[PDB]
Amino acid sequence: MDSISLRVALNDGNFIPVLGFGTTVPEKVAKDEVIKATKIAIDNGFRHFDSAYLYEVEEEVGQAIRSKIEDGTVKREDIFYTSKLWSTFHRPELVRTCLEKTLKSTQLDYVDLYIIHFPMALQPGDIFFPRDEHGKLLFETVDICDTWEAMEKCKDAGLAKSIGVSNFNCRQLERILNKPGLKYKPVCNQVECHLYLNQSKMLDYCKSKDIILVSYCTLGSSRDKTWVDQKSPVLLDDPVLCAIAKKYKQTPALVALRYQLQRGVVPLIRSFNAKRIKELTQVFEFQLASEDMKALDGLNRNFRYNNA
Repeated sequence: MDSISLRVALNDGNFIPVLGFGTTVPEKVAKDEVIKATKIAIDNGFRHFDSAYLYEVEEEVGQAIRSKIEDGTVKREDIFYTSKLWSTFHRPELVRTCLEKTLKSTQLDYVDLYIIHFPMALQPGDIFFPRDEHGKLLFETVDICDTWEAMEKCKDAGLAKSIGVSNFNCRQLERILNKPGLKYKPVCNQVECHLYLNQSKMLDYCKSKDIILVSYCTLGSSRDKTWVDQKSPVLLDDPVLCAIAKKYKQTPALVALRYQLQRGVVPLIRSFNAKRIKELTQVFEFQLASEDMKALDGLNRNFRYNNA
């Protein structure tokens, strides 16, 4: 349902910005002074940011937000922040610790969204992926509905403005939303989507239950990418995609954006280079014809470039 303007309805009668930014592993050159890169993000309009416990940037991303509410650029109501509850911290009697641990470290007043980062729950502790000495990980059975009971509580507790899920599919999704006595329903489902795994099936489902598919790896990432094995498919160098983004001029990042935006999906861009965060404010100076949309709503393999 069409997007492309600055803000959008989200369940709770709360409004998300439509195009977002992400934070994680970096560029060798210049390295992990991420504060600077989030500064060439809010100095551009970029108001919705996405982080996690796991790829902690928080302490130093929190701070650049907490510097523009000092320049006199931002005023809080204007800043939307996603963070995530971690797999270890999934055990119900403790959820809120991850949240506080998330909020002290950001120096932000509270968070705007908190989401279920995984059904995959591992035991409580100090190492974020405790493999069982070896093999795979020590995992323990806590419950998905239960962590959601333990999520709503916190909104109702004023600590995080809205709640949502991530990496859930239609089976884990339906469950969240089917449990006894649910109160605050899901907003987003930050699954990975883009032209080569653009879930037409999650879209004609998320939307049925007002769940807003926010997406990572929208522009394919490609640089370095710590999961590359297949000696083949660099999508933002693809045939069709490097055609249409000449038929409407400038190289295929902006079409990678444009399409998803145009489907009515809330994308996440990562960057650090000023340059590629700036070609992306252009994502609204373009347009997309339906023939083309279908010549784009065609590229899909179904290869998940990120894997569990």
